[PDB]
Order: sequence, then C-alpha cells, then structure tokens
Amino acid sequence: MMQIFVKTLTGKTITLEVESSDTIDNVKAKIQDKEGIPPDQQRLIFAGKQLEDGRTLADYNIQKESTLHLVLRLRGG
Repeated sequence: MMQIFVKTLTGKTITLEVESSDTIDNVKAKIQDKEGIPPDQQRLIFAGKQLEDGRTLADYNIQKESTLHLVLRLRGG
C-alpha cells in the first residue's frame, strides 16, 4: 500500500494508492485510461526514474509519496 502522487500536464495532484509489488505497466494503464493517452505519446518520470513497464514499484526502490509527471513528447508528422 503505497500512495502515488500523480501530476498531469495541468499540474493537478491526482491522489491514488497502489501496491508496491504492482507493475509499472499496470499503473501507467490506469493513467492512460484516465487521460486517454497512448504510452507511445506519454511517459512518466518519478525521481528521475523512467518507466520500463514490467519492473515493480519496489524495483525503483522508492515507495509512497512519489510523484508521477506526464511527459508528452509528440509531433504528429
């Protein structure tokens, strides 16, 4: 049970709680589902740690009160 502090492009604090033993991809799928944004366009960064999708949250050593920032880097064409 670790609380996650998410902060979208608007700078809004989205407060949800998850499991430390959960997988990155599963939490990013929750974010993706919420904002409606494919992982190919959005990537999260917390404590300089990049989401690899497969590693658990504990695999990034840090626990609750972590901040997930959305990085939207795209061009279209």
